[PDB]
Amino acid sequence: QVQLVESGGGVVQPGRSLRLSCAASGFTFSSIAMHWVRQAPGKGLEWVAVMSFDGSIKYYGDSVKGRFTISRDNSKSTLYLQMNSLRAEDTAVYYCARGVQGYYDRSGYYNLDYNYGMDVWGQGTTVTVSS
Amino acid sequence: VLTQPPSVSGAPGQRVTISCTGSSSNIGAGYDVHWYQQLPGTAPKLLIYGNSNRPSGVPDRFSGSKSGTSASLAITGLQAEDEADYYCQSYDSSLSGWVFGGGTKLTVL
Amino acid sequence: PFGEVFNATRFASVYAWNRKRISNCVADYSVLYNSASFSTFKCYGVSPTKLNDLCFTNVYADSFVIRGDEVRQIAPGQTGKIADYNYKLPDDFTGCVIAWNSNNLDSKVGGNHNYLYRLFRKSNLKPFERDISTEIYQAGSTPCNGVKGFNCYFPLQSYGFQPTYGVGYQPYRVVVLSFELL
Ligand SMILES: *[C@@H]1O[C@H](CO)[C@@H](O[C@@H]2O[C@H](CO)[C@@H](O)[C@H](O)[C@H]2NC(C)=O)[C@H](O)[C@H]1NC(C)=O
Repeated sequence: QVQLVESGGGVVQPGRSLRLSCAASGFTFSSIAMHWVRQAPGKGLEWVAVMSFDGSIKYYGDSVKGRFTISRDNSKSTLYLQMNSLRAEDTAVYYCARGVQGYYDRSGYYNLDYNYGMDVWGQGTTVTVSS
Repeated sequence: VLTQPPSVSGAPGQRVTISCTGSSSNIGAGYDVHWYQQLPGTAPKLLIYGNSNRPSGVPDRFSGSKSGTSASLAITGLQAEDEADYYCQSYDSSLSGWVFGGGTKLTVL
Repeated sequence: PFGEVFNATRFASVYAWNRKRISNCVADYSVLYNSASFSTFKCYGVSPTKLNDLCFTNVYADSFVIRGDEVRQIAPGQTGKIADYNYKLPDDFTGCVIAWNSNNLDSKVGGNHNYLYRLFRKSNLKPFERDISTEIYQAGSTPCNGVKGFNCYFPLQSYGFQPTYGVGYQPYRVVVLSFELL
């Protein structure tokens, strides 16, 4: 029974930080890449960050470039996102999405630039920035 | 950013095509286009991956396609439950990130 | 040892794939890479330019032919109608996935009906288990002996490859290695 429960909701102020934990059970967490995706209220979907097979490759979005930090923990099967200095535009519903087990390489060098989408998705932390 | 229409309309039994036009570095670079079914109030589920592969669980009504730099989708025999939105997904090497679509509110008359 | 699987004349359809072991030999592994003739070369557990360790007992090479956009179902996970009813490689995988185009070899203008894929199976396929039977599916009705009438489906379906198809529909030949020891 694959699932992904994530926590860290609440209403915060512009100019401080937060952390978003995300559990994972039922599958092998220590082999599959993991993403973070957010959705402005009523608007479309957007992509934030990605964390690789072990924690070596991290690519960030166009908007969170310099404000976000993603970590992971294969001991308790839990992904982490550290949002630093939240602006008044970072309000969304944050989805913790399972990536793909893809960790291929030809001529040695491993890479994370794939095709495959996000198979199973989380439930959503709805953080809100306001004054 | 992938150009996607805001809303498509179709009576039951008909065939509605949700287009999606991307750039020359988004889809025309050679990365696959996937589609998501997001019901209102529910996390999205992967509808089609790899431009044609339907996973285990989606019925045989969602076709999916890709042609050059502009992919598409097609729903034949659409019923009264397809009220969901339908985004896209791809890769952009010029942005080194994963892009999404814009949203197409499919409504059934 | 494997100028016999990557260069075979007639490839197998995916529902009846040909599991071929190779043992008691010096495996080259240096002609698979340094060659630009592959569309996808994705090796998962062990890396290329490192697999000169002792896998000389039971290296396997599973070969079949599938359509172009169904190459994405030969990864760990990645369910579909190929990785569920035709060929399911497991989650903890260590081999490499190799796939090149075969548009000039496996295409006829009328359509090759020798290639098939099993569309209707009762349960999902286990990791590395094959099924070649031809049994009428009996999807929803009370089952019968099999007359192929109403709600009675033939358990295989052809691809019908053609030269002027799209690149997602052109025939691709896939060879999947698998190493295991004792
Ligand atoms: C399948 O056969 C082709 C040609 O029959 C092989 O391609 C040649 O392999 C030799 C091996 O030393 C190379 O020197 C040539 O440069 C190759 N030709 C080209 C155009 O690349 C191919 O290696 C064979 N595949 C195997 C053995 O897996």
